[PDB]
Amino acid sequence: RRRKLPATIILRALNYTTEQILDLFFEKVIFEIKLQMELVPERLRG
Amino acid sequence: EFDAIKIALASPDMIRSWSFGEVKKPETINYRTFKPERDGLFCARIFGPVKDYECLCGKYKRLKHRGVICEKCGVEVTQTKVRRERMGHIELASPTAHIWFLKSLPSRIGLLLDMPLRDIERVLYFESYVVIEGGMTNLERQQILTEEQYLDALEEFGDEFDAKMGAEAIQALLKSMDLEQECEQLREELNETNSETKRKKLTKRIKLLEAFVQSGNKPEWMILTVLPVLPPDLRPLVPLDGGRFATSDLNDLYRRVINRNNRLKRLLDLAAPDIIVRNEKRMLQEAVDALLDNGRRGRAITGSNKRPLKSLADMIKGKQGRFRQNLLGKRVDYSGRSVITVGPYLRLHQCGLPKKMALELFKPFIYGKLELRGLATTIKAAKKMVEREEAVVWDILDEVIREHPVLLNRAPTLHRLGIQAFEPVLIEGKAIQLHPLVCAAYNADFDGDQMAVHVPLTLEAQLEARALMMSTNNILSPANGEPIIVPSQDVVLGLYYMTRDCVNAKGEGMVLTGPKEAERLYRSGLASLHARVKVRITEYEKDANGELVAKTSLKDTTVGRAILWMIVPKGLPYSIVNQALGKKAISKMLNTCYRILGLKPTVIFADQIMYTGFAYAARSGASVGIDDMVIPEKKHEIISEAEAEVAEIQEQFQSGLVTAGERYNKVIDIWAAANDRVSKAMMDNLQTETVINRDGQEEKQVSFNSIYMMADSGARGSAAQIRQLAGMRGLMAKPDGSIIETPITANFREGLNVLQYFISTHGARKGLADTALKTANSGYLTRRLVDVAQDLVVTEDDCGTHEGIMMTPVIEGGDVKEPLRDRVLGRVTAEDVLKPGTADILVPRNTLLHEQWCDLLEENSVDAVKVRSVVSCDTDFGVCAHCYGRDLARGHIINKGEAIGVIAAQSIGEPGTQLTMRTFHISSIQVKNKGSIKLSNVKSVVNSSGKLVITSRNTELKLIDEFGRTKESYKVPYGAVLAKGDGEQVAGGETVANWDPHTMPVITEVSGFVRFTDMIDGQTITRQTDELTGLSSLVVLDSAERTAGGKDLRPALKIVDAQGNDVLIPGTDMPAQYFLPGKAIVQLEDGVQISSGDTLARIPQITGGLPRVADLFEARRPKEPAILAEISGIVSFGKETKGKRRLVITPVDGSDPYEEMIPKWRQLNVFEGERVERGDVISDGPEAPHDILRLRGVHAVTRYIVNEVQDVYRLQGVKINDKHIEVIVRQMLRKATIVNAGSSDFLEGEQVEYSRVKIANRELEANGKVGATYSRDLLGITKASLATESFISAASFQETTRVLTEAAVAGKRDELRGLKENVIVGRLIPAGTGYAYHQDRMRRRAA
Amino acid sequence: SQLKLLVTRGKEQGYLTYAEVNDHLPEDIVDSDQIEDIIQMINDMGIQVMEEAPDADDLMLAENTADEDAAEAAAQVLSSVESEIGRTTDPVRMYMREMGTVELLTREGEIDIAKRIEDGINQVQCSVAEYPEAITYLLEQYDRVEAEEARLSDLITGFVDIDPELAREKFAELRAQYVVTRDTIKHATAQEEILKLSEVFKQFRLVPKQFDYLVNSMRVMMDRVRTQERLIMKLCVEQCKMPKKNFITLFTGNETSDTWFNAAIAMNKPWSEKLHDVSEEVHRALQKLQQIEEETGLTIEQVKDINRRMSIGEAKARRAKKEMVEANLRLVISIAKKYTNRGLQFLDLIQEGNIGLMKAVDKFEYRRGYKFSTYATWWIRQAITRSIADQARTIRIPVHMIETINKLNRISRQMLQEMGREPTPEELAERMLMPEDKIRKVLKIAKEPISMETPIGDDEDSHLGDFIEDTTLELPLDSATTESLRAATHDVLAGLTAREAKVLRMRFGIDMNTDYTLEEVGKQFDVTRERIRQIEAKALRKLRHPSRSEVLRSFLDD
Ligand SMILES: [Zn+2]
Ligand SMILES: [Zn+2]
Repeated sequence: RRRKLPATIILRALNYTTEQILDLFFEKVIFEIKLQMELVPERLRG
Repeated sequence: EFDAIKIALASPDMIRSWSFGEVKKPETINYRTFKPERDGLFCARIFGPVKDYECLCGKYKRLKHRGVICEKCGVEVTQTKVRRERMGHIELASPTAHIWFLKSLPSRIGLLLDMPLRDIERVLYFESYVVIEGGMTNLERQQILTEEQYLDALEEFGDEFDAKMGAEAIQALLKSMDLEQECEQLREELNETNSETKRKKLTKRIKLLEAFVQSGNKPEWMILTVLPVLPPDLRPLVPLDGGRFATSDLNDLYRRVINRNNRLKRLLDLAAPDIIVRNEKRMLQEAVDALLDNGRRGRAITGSNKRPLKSLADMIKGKQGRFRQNLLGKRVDYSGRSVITVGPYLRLHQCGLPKKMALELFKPFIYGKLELRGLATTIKAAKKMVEREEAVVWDILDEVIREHPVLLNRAPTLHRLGIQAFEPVLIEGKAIQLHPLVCAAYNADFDGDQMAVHVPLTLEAQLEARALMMSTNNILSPANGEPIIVPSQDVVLGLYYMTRDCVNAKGEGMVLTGPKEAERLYRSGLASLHARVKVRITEYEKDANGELVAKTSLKDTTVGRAILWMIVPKGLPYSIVNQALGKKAISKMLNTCYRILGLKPTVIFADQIMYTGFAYAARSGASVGIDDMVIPEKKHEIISEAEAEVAEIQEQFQSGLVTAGERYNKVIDIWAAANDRVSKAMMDNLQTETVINRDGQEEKQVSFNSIYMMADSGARGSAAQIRQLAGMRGLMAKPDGSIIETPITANFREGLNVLQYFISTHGARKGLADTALKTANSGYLTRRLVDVAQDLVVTEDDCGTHEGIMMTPVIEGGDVKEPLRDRVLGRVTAEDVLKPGTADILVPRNTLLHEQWCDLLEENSVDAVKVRSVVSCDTDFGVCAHCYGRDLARGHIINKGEAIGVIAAQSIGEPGTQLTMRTFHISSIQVKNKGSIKLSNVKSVVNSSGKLVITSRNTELKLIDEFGRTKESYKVPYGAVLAKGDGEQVAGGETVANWDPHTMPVITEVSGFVRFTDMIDGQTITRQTDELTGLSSLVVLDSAERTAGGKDLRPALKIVDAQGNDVLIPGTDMPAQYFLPGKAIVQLEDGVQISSGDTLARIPQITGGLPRVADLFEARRPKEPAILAEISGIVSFGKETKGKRRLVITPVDGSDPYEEMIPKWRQLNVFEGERVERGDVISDGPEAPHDILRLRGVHAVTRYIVNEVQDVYRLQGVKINDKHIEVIVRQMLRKATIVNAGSSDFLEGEQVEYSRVKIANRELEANGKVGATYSRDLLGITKASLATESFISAASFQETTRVLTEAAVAGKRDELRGLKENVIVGRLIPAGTGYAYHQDRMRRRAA
Repeated sequence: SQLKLLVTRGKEQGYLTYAEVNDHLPEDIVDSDQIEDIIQMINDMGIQVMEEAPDADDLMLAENTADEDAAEAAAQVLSSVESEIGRTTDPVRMYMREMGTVELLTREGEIDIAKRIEDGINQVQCSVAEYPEAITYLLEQYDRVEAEEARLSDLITGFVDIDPELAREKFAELRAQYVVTRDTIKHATAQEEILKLSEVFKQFRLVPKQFDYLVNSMRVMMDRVRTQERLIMKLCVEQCKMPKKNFITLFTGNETSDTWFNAAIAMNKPWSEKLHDVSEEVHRALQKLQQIEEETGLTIEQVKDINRRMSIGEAKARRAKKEMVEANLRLVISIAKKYTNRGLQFLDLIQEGNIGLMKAVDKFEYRRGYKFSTYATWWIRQAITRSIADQARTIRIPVHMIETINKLNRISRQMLQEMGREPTPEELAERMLMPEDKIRKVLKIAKEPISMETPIGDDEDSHLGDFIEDTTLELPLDSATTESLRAATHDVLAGLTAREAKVLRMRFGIDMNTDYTLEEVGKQFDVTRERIRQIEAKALRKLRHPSRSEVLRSFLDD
């Protein structure tokens, strides 16, 4: 119950880099060229 | 005897003056003989003898030696009770700061020395050296010198350099500081420093300085050098059982101070190194802080118990402190308690006292009457006789008990009917028997409550009991004058059962000579209790000169109504008992008997009502059974219907037509509608039975089913509980506020299975938790309102004002929620009220508007009565007897000396605990009635098509019939489509206005051509191309995405001639251009023929509970304050979005300094060329109350609050006369701020008591000089109670240390003059029968 | 500014959690005392600093008093303690801080500051032994204890040489040395004779009390001269504006006869004629200065050099011994951490340790060559435990009687397991040789007994002071019995005549504050106490009868 730290600090102290952190907590649609994006058929809802 | 109590700072010479010696050793007692020591903490040479008239040595132990001082031990032969009052002193070896004058947050020492708190707390704990009159050696007086800096600055300066650390430094600073020299130089720089913060700090310091010179205290007295010890009987060392003892913690704190002072004495005797003596002086200073207030410095040190010690501040301050817990809440002799039982043989003025309790309570009375009659000779003989309780002491006690009231009091004493005096009737057993009518006045039931009974000893208190506190003298509720002795449940079942007809009962159609024949027929068993007969009835009417004109007729009644007519007194008609007589009917019957006949026949009538109700409820045999819950036969069909409906919506959510949120909403609505259907079916099944007959045909009648007979009479409970018995239970709640969507289709005549019973316990457990949590905070609001309204007592008979609020009923839209006869009754007419012909005075002036006068002015259809109010009374420290009105607990006009502040605090608190302890929020005009339309602020234009659209701002609707009074009251929108013209009386069933919140037009005044000049699309407008019809739209923008080239400039809505000549405003030489605020739907073109009132630019689109009456009195500033029009005059806008818009209202004859920082998120009601006066609306929502007082009068925040507080009380259904919110408001805003100080003796930025302002301005206008004007201030009821005058009173509800330090440094006085002051002090109150004693003592001062 | 945003956020939402303050504390402060001092600083606004998310009604129920002047001075504080980090008020923490500033000492540094102390008191004894009237008092003291009025080998520590005969030898040495100097004053070798007289005393060994007596007796004979040096200078330089070069030349250096002052009444100045203001004043100081010269055998300026040898040597060694005292403060704090929880506060155990530490230095002898941390550990073992004995319980127990319980606490704990279940009280008569009653009153004694804010509790938050009854009050049944007995005597004494009722009112104390005796009542009427005794017994027998004692016999408790 001390002062706050932004909670990627605890991931970095566990030796996770930024691309590894985004590897963990996100989904990856990939863009390529011309100007094509590969689609996940469900991922569009909004 | 003393007449005033004066507080100051203790002189060191005065501390030695109180003393009877010095405490030198920290020994307490002898440890062997348990004897006091020679010079210890419990000394006897200082404080006195341990035994009455006996030395510690043993020599001069005789009562002949009284007053002498023994030569062997030094004690004086006195009483041992003299060591309750004898102090000693402790001469501290080093000075030490009073922590009350340092670690207070204003910090009087710090504020006095012109140094911040970090300065003095650094120097005091031996860090910094301080220059005291440092000569001319390159220094500043009152400067921090850190140790190395002091050392290297002592170099090159052979002057003694005058640098001390510790309390020697602060004492020589406080002594060398001349207060009045500094006052003259501070006023000298005040002659030349008119800034904000500079002048603010200079006058802020000079206030404490001018108080410190005029008080008489010395500033060096804040630094303590000699320490007073308490008497030993206030920190005792009582010997308990088995050798064990028990002391107070002040013994440990004084022992710590004596230890550290003796050790510091040795360490300065020993020429020790300076660091350990620094540590010793700092320790002794800390010990003085822990002794005086264990915890203001930190931390509160604990002994061999892990709680902190109680210190001297903690012995005056705190909940358990002497100021709270011992100056009012204190145990009392001649008192006792036992449980209450009913015993309804009693009258209204007697309680049933047990005989052992009356033997115990009345012991000295019994002794005096027993030896006066001489059946015992000695009081020891009387003691042995009544311990034996012989056959004569009951005769002596029943002689004693005869007319001698006992104050029966039950514990949550929320209002003044929690204490009433009863004559005691000796019963056996051990329970107090208590008249069943006053159980609703104590809220005392018979599941085991205990009533505490006290005895009034004196003849003055016996007569106060008999004349005020007798239960027959208090039969009107002091909140609202309705009777509080309403018959509650069995009496109303008896009175409802005997007076409710049956279609074919025995003895139908007989003709009886009167009620005597009716009781003779019923009691012989020839007639039933309710058989429609023709009784001959002698009813008396005093419709003459108090006459009781009799008239005998032949009424069409039942037998039981005729039998009940015998107990009615004369003045009541027969039609009041010719009905069903439920609960509200008995309330109205007792109210009618009171209003007609007065107090005593109402008491005899209520007793006879209670006796007749119990007797005929007994003879009812009104049982309850399992066949008195008739389950409706359609209940299975409504349950199956709702299950089919929720199956259908379960399908259409499985089909994805609706989501789960709408499906939960739909099944909650479906099951609630089915629950209403089942309750309707069972309530129609229950209230109509079929009976047969005089002629043998089927004939419906109201059923005699005992559960319906209990629900319908108002005996106990209502049709909701009958729904949960016979019909379905319903949807059950959750502690989350949510609703469990699977309802309870069962009930309590059937069972509940395990699932529904587990479902019910969430709501029931939440309800019981909130009940048992509310009762631990019952009268917090009553306490908070007696703090603000302690010292308001009626002192004047008639102050003679002409002001007052003008009272009109609550017509909110359609009906009137509360009429005029509720409000204007009992209040005093502030003016002469004329007829609607405006020709004759109806009620003259200074009149108590009783029910005859209010009946007269309601027959005359009067509508606008200006009452005399409490907030406009011209008297000081009180109200007059007419600006209040009448008493409401008596029906008379009020007496001189009634404590109406405490009475109104209780009459807001005790009905206020019936409110919820948690808060809860909940096209065309429906024209119904017919009559004439009245409009204020009426400036309307004609249209071509006959319709109307009003172009004035606040033209709200008032419908009048041919009676004068208002019929339909509504707010007309700005340019809604009216089918209403002007003034012509219309018939009901025709719309007056077709509103649309999508429609707010800027409808013209004159017809013409709306050409556009200074009009550029792109930097002022959006490109609006409506494909919808293909119209030219120019929808104007806010300050968001336009240019700054056209941001401050406004587009013209200029209506011109057929040729193109600029038409004038009718009345105003300005042009016709109506420049637009944000978001106006415009359909216009340059040069199109439009008429006057054309739709050019349309703009698009109740909380309850006790926390609301908490927040209404604390006068919170809401987060969306509806901003107002601060000054009269026409309006202009201001700067666009520096965060907030500005808006310059420009008065046409006055100055315009107000460009108010208006946020753009709160949209304008007004246009920026629309004239609004002061106190007029700009934003929409909850209006802040301070803005009502600053802008509008004091009758507009008085009308605002007592209509907003009564909107909480009338929402739940609790009635209260609105005197009671007006005496709280009158004590709320008794602060005025000065603006023109004038020849009046106040500063400019000064907030003071208003009734001191109104009397100085009374007298400084009474000379040939002119007086101040003032701007009234309104405060919260925890903040209005802060600014009391007294300091003995203020230290009982506020924090004592901040109060007593603020009181001491001012050298303040307390001429007592207050209810809480004299109650603590032990005198009579200045309210009640002790008003004349405060006349008798205010006579002897003007001698 | 972050704590200002904490103030603004608390007053903007009506509450503060622990998370919001702990996020708005600065970066520099660490420990939990100062931060909950800051919690008190923000808590007496009061913005209701409590643990969790607060409720819904208890911001509208809880009130904010008093706006705004307490909050004004709290803003003055809280915007100004954002700068310094070293602020706390605890005497324990600040004592650790101002104790770490003094380094320790070596062995060699300890013994050389000890010999600085030794040569400092040697310079003090050089200033003492350079004065004759101390040795005249030594003569008359040895004379008065030649009659053995005191104990001489307790009056002086023998000599630094056990035996009174060698104590007679060194005093027979004195009176011979004294007469070969004082009788031969008539000034060539006389000050050299006082020199040999001074040398023979500095090997005499005395008691400090019999040393300090002659030191302070010449101290009042020193500041009297310093009062005389004040008596001239307060009344020459400022009284009359006599220039101080007339004080530097004429008085200062000569100081002896009546020439530095009374010849300056003819300097033809304002101040020279102004000496008539002070001519009769310092003529009292013209004699009493030379009266001191009649009490030293030397002059006043030689006395000005004697005490200046005494003062500077004392100011050296007392500063030297405090330099040893300040060095070993780290020692005392290590000892008081072992004696802490036995009743007294932590700072009190320490401050009684430095008291014995100052007394250990005065009796420390480095000629033995032991370390100092073994000598002073004995005194701190005494002085901490003695003040624990003397000044820790609310009822003071004598020091040995504590050691009776402490031996009993040490033995009965040991026989709790060496015997079985419990030790009985009568078994403790066997182990310790206290015979079952001087062991029983040891366990009868209480222990810092009970507070009277002791929670009972959960009744009305009632404390133990609410249920202790006073027995020494007057119950109103006995008092009205006593009051009606006063009138029931007055009616029985209304049945007696002038003489017999009056003796019965003054043999006891009936409306007179005695109770005279048999002869004293017979003193009033000149009767030899025998008829007075009979007429008392006649009236007492007169009140013995029924229908004479029908109200009073009922007044006796039967
Ligand atoms: Zn005595
Ligand atoms: Zn008035």
